[PDB]
Amino acid sequence: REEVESLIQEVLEVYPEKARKDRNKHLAVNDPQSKKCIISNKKSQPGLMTIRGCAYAGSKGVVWGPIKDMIHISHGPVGCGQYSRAGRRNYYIGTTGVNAFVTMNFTSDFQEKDIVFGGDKKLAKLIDEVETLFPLNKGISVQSECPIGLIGDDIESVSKVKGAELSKTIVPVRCEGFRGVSQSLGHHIANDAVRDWVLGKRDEDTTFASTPYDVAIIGDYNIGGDAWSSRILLEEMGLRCVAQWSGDGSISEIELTPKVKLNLVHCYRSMNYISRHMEEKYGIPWMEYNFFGPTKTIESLRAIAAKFDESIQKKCEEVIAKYKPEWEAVVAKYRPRLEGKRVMLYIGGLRPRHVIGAYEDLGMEVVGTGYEFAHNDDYDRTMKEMGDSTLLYDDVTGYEFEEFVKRIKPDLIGSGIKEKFIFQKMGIPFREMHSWDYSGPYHGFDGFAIFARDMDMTLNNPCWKKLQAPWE
Amino acid sequence: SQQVDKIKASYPLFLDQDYKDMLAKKRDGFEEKYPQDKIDEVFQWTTTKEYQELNFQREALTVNPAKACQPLGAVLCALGFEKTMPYVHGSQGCVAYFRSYFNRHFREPVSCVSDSMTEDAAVFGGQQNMKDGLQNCKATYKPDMIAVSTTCMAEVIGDDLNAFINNSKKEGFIPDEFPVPFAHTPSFVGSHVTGWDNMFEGIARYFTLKSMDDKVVGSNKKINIVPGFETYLGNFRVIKRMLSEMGVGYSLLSDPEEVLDTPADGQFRMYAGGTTQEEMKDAPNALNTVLLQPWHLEKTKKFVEGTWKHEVPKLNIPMGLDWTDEFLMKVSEISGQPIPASLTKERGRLVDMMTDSHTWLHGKRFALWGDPDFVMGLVKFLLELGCEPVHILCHNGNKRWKKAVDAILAASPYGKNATVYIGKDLWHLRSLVFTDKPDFMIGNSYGKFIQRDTLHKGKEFEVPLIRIGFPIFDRHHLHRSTTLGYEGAMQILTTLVNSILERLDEETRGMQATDYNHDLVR
Amino acid sequence: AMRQCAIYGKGGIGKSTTTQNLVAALAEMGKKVMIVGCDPKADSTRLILHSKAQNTIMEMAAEAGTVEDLELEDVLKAGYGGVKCVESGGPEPGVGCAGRGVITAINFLEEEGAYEDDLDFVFYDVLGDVVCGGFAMPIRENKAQEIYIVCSGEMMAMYAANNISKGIVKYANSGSVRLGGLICNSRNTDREDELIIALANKLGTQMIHFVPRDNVVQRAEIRRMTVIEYDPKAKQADEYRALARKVVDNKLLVIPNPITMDELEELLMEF
Amino acid sequence: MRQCAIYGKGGIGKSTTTQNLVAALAEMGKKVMIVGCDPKADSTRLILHSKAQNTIMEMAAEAGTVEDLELEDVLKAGYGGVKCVESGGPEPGVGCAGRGVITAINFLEEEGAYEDDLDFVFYDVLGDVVCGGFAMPIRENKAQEIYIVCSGEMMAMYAANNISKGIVKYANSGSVRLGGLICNSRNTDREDELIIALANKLGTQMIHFVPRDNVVQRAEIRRMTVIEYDPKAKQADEYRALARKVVDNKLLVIPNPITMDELEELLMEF
Ligand SMILES: Nc1ncnc2c1ncn2[C@@H]1O[C@H](COP(=O)(O)OP(=O)(O)O)[C@@H](O)[C@H]1O
Ligand SMILES: Nc1ncnc2c1ncn2[C@@H]1O[C@H](COP(=O)(O)OP(=O)(O)O)[C@@H](O)[C@H]1O
Ligand code: ICS
Ligand code: CLF
Ligand code: SF4
Ligand SMILES: [Be+2]
Ligand SMILES: [Be+2]
Ligand SMILES: [Fe+3]
Ligand SMILES: [Mg+2]
Ligand SMILES: [Mg+2]
Repeated sequence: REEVESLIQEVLEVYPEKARKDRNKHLAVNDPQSKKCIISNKKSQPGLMTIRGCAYAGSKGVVWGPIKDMIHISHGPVGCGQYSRAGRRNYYIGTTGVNAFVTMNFTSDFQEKDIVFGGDKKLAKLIDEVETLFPLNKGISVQSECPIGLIGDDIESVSKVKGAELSKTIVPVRCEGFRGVSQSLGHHIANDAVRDWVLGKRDEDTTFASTPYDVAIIGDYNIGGDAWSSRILLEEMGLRCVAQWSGDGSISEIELTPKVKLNLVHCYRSMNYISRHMEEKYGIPWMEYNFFGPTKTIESLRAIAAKFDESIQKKCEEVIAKYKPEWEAVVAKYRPRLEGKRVMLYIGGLRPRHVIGAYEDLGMEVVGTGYEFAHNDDYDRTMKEMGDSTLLYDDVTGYEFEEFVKRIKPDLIGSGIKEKFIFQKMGIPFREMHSWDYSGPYHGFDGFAIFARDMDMTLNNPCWKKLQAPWE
Repeated sequence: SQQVDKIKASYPLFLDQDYKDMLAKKRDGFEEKYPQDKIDEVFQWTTTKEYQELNFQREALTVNPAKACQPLGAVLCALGFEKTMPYVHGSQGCVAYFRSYFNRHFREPVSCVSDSMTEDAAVFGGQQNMKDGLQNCKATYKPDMIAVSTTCMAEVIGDDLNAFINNSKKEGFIPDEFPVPFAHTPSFVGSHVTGWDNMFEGIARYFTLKSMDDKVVGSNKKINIVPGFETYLGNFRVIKRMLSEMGVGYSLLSDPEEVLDTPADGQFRMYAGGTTQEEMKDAPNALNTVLLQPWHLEKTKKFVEGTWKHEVPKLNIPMGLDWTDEFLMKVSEISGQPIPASLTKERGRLVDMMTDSHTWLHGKRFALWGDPDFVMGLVKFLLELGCEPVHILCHNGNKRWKKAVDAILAASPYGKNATVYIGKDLWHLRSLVFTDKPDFMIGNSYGKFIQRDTLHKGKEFEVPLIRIGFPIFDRHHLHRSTTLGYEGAMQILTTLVNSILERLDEETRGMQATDYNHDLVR
Repeated sequence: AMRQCAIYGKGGIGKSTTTQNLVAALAEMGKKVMIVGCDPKADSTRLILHSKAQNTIMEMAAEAGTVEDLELEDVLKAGYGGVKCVESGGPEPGVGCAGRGVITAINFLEEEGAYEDDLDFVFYDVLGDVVCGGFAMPIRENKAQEIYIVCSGEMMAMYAANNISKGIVKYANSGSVRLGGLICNSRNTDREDELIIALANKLGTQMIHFVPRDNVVQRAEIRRMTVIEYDPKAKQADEYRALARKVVDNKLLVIPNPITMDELEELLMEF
Repeated sequence: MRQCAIYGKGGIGKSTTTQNLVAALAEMGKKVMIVGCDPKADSTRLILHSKAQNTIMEMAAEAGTVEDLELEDVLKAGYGGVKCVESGGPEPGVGCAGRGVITAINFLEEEGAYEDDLDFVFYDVLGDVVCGGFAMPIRENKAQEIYIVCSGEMMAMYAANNISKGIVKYANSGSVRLGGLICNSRNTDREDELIIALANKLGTQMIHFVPRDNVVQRAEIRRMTVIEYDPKAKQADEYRALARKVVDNKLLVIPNPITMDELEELLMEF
């Protein structure tokens, strides 16, 4: 414990005084009430290379983007959309340009005259042109950028008028980037957008035939097909998955969600708001599940079955028995190549604590973890999972992460793209934990095999033994 | 299910029968998808000329643009100076996006900071953000210079960068003599190339405007080279190599080749190479200033002619054969050094490859897109090859550039079927390649989605893509290639001829149907 | 039952002063009147809250971090006659973005339900120039339903009134906001009565009242009070209550008809 | 060339005072040009003898950019050869006018506008300086002389103090200074009671005072400037006096903004 504190102080001795006090409160030594240990969801210190994004990234790129039959307009200048087009691997099935629009970049392409004179007229004309050119679209969302929030364009009025005139749902999202301190407020704003404009459209409709085994997957964005790899298990247990939020998700599934019997929430940080709203309004119980690795998958499946009758529990036992030999074989094959290794993680708001069980299932220890934009409840949850005298960092900077890695010297680092090559040039294997290094899925029993194979091919790749020239 | 012997990733795992049944049940039950026949009719309609006429009347909607915003180019220009920190005064999500974009293109660490303005900073200004960010950045990362750009938020609210920096220096946040050049880079005008130009003009102004009393032209016997927005490292390398083989003294301003190509030897080098402050200070003393990409170096050209009194040559980008010769001849005239035998030999080698591949290259129809100078150089080189550019697209182009490209096309019999489009995006280009099918496209990774659409119309309608431009995301290490000079001409030539030959081999691989033309020798 | 009204007009015409005087008169008559100042100068609530208006939404928003953290009781301060007052605040001149401040303050007030108590009147006092969509936030949907433009003689007052009507037209069509009348804040001029009467008829609105220029207003402002609180006896305190009653009983709500100001310049030549 | 900026409370009579001032400097020998800074462009009406309806912003929108905007299409002559360029912006309640100020001033910098033989460029700014864009006239290399126009009424003096607070940062970061306090009238009890007091408390002076002359309003009705409508009146003589003080102004101290308590005490002090 003392060594970790000493390293924290040594790293902190480089920042100016105000920066030093501010950064002191976001680093802690884990002791398995996070508020008394670490504080989160605070403004980043200027000029320190934070990793966090903006509210637009957390709204358009995370929540609304994966919705496939909708058209999402990045309202403002061209940069945001361009940089966020197809950057996230929220998989889907559809015909792009006809009935699916996830990998497309729709934008208003603001000019100087748009800023000076307003863009509501251009927004209405853009909606008309979208309706003309993409007839099979089932909705429109308008994601605001920074100038839209600054100049006070009344996009809500335009959305209402055009939704009345062309009889389709237009969701205005006030996700201008300067709002908040990270993507968390973008998640929140997108969730109230769904609540106010989409969720309650079928509140007076009783045409849907509901079964006692109705569940809705909440907060799974289908990274590399992850949601699919989960859904099959839930369907092999006799449950009917009505909706997926929002990976490969449709506006119809979101509209149908208030009819389910149970809400299985994967990502708390991004969808807990809508989960609580649905519990309070429609009375649907919701709970968290974890499908990372076999042990957490089995525990989650049994917990899910326990909410239903005996037939579901019997089918759950059958599913566990069926998939047991596969994950046992994967363990027996890949564990000896991985036992004893150490991992340091820095992911956004949910994954730093969910992937720990899968790492443990291969005999690997996590010595450091942290979040980009998580709140205090996330740290409350992750304190139990993390080991004693480990390291926790909230909104870590480039210098702090580099120094922490230099002194701790982990065997593997799992984090985003902006430090992948940084840690690659320091000779430490690195595994993208956002895009799964363009691999996956990692959820479920099928994803566990891919996770293990990726871990082995990265940790044990010979290239890491060749960074020193034989003559030096 | 997974077999431990052959683990399947998403492809081809999701092609198993269980996953197909799961997807079928989900789609049939809860997605409310349109009938497949309706989707086919709509897709067919999107490939028709009527849909192209509907698409080309767009005045407010942009779909799949081919440009980025100014601060990206400002950051790229800032990275070309030694121990320089790109500092984007504005919001953080932008610097996050800039870094992500550049890591995906270069597969390299990219260093850039933000002052992370919040709603309170938008309402009250970003002066305190300026001070705290400058102090924190200098203390933490220890640059010799901080190059300040802006995000749009800051531009809209009129944040005075000069006043904020001066107040920072006066209140002791950073030393008075520490160089902090700045440039206003509003994202709602121009594109990334404009941001590069504005940042370079800001740096040149900061280092040269007030100290011109002791400068005389031609005293250091060098030529200033301004590369502009360049994402091929081989371009910097070939310019430097050609000048060095020539014996010409030169100063490459904003050279990021080292910082973007650091070796993996166990340590992380945040700064590498780059133009030095001494070179910037001595720049007015050069014989002349050569702009490699004059069509997005307008403000720099105005500053250099007006202040440094350099008679900037009217040179096209040194791409292809003719324009590389005109660049070499102009440099020889300015410096007085003759063109060495090595350059003549390498030109003759390029001509030899041209005559070797002209038979396969002749008459081929290409669509292409990218930045203005790059696009016009590609057009010129294709004209020199006997190829037929058909759809020339530049989203960030202007009317003067379009007139210049029209003049370039009208001078060759291979430009009669060529139309230049400005302000049009890749959805327009999708319509164009559906209605007037070319043989190939030449452009960045975003064109792959066009290829898919063409293949959905049929194998015979498919237009293969050739990845020359920025950004390239789905291929590895293509950023190491060269496009300028004779070397870039040979690389482009080889890529084109081998793409044509690979397509021809693909169309003639069918046994007892088309293999009669599956020739060993091509 | 809560009537929402917004006060616009040319800068320096007396919006803030006339607004506070009425709120005082309405309070004396008996009704709960919220004041919302959409001026970064934090000057709209000084004759009623006395003091200098102190706390603002933006300043404690900055102090407490983001706008979400701050609690409604911090910025909401009741004053004379139970008149609850709030001021958006903003930056010192020449920096920042005041329109975003007004936008944030208005959203803050809605989501915390400041208006949505059992009030009787809400009066927004907007800046004179209205250079962006943020300062038109008080006249969006579900916002102020009546607009009062304060003007006077000369040429700049009617010019600004016409331009503000031009700007109002778009929100009047997009929503349910309407122009209720014109308040003539006499400066010293001659024939300004006929000027403003003609201008109101040209625009389709009415002259709801005429306020004489009296120095008791200055005297009360020096001592940080309205005239209703300074001295009820004096004249110029009578036709504050007068136009208070007239506003209470007002029913002519119209969409303005802006006039090509060659017509207005002609009208200046005639009247 | 003396690039000056006319600031102050909204509606206190800036473009009026500014226009008659520049017209008095005109037909005195000097060459001036007015640059407005508020979307409702009428700061050159008196000199132009007509509202412009031709401002930088609308013409830029018509052509497409400021790059296609030729300078001769927005600059016009007037009474005494006074150049006038109105720059303009959106209708109230929409768009962003400060960005329009930024673009138009940058356009005037790029296209050779200020580099003529004129003496004073008089920028004239709206009363509600709500963002940094409207502070462009007091940036570096921009106007160097600020003349806060304010009256004896309390609210105008408070606005003047707020403006001084705002321009402190630009003054410290640059070289633009507070030339003096221009006093209009509302026929109050002040006129030295809180105008000289505020000026000396701001470390500055009141550079001449112009009272509530009724002639100015009836000259405004006539599209006129007072010296052009009644060239032999008392208001016109007062306006040559103001022009003379502007000619020989040398007090250019940095503003010292007094606090709110000081203003409240000063109100009772006089
Ligand atoms: N009826 C009146 N008689 C005399 N002075 C007045 C009258 N109305 C307003 N004033 C004075 O005019 C000044 C400007 O008023 P203000 O409330 O600032 O208007 P605005 O908010 O539209 O600028 C105030 O300081 C006030 O003392
Ligand atoms: N000295 C004066 N005598 C009489 N009226 C004046 C005088 N100065 C200004 N005014 C009147 O007051 C109005 C002020 O409007 P304006 O000049 O636009 O002020 P600002 O530019 O500060 O808004 C003018 O229309 C004018 O008629
Ligand atoms: S939504 Fe969030 S950064 Fe919960 S913004 Fe981010 S697809 Fe991360 S740790 Mo990218 S809070 Fe999802 C996330 Fe986690 S985009 Fe994905 S991997 S589980
Ligand atoms: S927080 Fe404006 S165009 Fe978009 S990249 Fe930025 S300079 Fe360029 Fe940033 S990403 Fe956007 S602009 Fe804001 S909402 Fe988030
Ligand atoms: S004009 Fe309005 S929206 Fe634009 S910067 Fe100024 S206050 Fe903000
Ligand atoms: Be006012
Ligand atoms: Be004004
Ligand atoms: Fe690399
Ligand atoms: Mg007011
Ligand atoms: Mg004016």
